[PDB]
Amino acid sequence: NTASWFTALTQHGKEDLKFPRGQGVPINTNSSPDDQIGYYRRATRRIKMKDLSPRWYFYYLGTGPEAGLPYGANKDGIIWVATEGALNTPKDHIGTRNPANNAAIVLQLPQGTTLPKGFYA
Amino acid sequence: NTASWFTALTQHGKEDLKFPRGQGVPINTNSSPDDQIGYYRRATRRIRGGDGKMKDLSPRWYFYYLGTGPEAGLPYGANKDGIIWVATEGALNTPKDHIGTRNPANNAAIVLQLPQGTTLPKGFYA
DNA sequence: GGATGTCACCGGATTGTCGAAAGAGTCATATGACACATCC
DNA sequence: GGATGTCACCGGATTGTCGAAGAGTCATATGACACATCC
Ligand code: NA
Repeated sequence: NTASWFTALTQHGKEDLKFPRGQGVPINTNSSPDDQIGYYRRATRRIKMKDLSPRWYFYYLGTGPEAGLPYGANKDGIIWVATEGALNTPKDHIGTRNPANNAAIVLQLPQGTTLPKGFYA
Repeated sequence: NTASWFTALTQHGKEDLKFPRGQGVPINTNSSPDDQIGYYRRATRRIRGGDGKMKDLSPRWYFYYLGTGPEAGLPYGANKDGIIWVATEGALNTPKDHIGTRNPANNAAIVLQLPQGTTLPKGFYA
């Protein structure tokens, strides 16, 4: 169907995901500096029943479950990230991933990127 | 799909089935005096019993009206082993296609009975 | 030997029986009705 | 509530696995394959 292209950051703690002003965009050698902008969206799960650590999935701006929102729109579960010189345009030339055809890229960030307590690179 | 209208006469003895002239046509209340003519045909089968040895069973003679059955092609009297002919006094020598044979799916066999007095060989019983 | 059926136990197998949309071996999947759990 | 899946054991379920795509139970139905029977 539709996936985030970039695995997920797991929230082992209680604090939400947060990034300094130019940090948090997953590395993707197939993308350009213009594309480095998007959002993480939270998804939690309950599995005798137990809620599990939330997963934050990244989606480029204009794609995914919140493709309608513009950068900055305030909504719970949504946090926004951008690299300095990215353009505020929908990234339809990137879109989402079909897991049938494509495995997720293991999400890593440039060495130095600061994470909250409950998250690991 | 095609069978005899009647049950079979079982040959328990050694002599084949035989009838005096004018005897041996099975009773059938749906038939007319013109139809009372046909033949008995012999049928044997050998089964494997509990012994495991193969074994022949007493032969069965099945009646078929003239012009019907496995020997519908034969005319009355034709000499063939296993085939014997019978006819009543004033029967007609014509094929009995209006009687035909029986489909066991739609019709049970009539128990074969003969008019009381009919002479049978020994290995046969009314 | 070469096709066709595979139940019972020759009573009547050219039937009777237990079931049945009739047809009847074994054994391994396939289907389909039905229930509940899960996901949105 | 009203569609949709029923596996594993949350690693990655927004996947991986074993077997061949999809994954519950349970009752028949089918079909390939061997033997017995019938002609
Ligand atoms: Na004829």
